Order: sequence, then structure tokens, then C-alpha cells
Amino acid sequence: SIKYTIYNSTGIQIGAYNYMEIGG
Amino acid sequence: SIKYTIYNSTGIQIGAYNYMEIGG
Amino acid sequence: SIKYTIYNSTGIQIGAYNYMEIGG
Amino acid sequence: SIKYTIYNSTGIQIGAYNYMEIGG
Amino acid sequence: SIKYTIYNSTGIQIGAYNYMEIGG
Repeated sequence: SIKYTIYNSTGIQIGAYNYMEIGG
Repeated sequence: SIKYTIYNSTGIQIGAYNYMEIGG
Repeated sequence: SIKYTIYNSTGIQIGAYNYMEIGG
Repeated sequence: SIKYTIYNSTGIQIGAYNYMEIGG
Repeated sequence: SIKYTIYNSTGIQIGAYNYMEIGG
């Protein structure tokens, strides 16, 4: 019974074995 | 019974082995 | 029983081995 | 039993080995 | 048993090895 809610965000990854790089 | 909800967002990836790069 | 819902978003990728670049 | 629903969005890619570039 | 539904959107690509560029 898990529920996710996202508002006004940037850079969402939903899955496995993903790669993300965030730069200033 | 997982549920995802996204509003007014940018850059959504749903899957595996994805790559994402975010720059300021 | 997974369900995804997206509203008023930009840049959605649904799949594997995708590449995404986000610039400010 | 996966279900995807998208409303009023821009730039949707559904598949593998896709490339996406988002600019401000 | 995957099902995709899209409403009132812009710029949909369904396939592999696609390229998409989004400008502000």
C-alpha cells in the first residue's frame, strides 16, 4: 500500500539500475 | 499495490538502466 | 498492480537504456 | 498489469535507447 | 499486459533510437 506523490520537481527516475549525475 | 503520481514536473524517466544528467 | 499517472509535465521517458540531459 | 496515464504533457518518449535533451 | 494512455499532449515518440530536443 505504498503511494508516491511528486510536485513541481525536476529529474525523477523510477526504476532499477539507474544512473543520475547532478551538477551545481 | 504501488501507485505513482507526478504533477508539474520535468525530466521523468520510468524504466531500468537509464542515464540522466542534470545541469545548473 | 503498478500504476503511473503524470500531469502537466515535460520530458517523460518510459523505457530502458534511455538517455536524458536537462539544462538550466 | 502496468498502466501508464499521461495528461497535458510535453515530450513523451516510450521505447528503448532513446535520447532526449531539455533546454531552459 | 502493458497499457499506455495519453491525453492532450505534445511531442510523443513511440519507438527505439529516437531523438528529441525540447526548447523553452
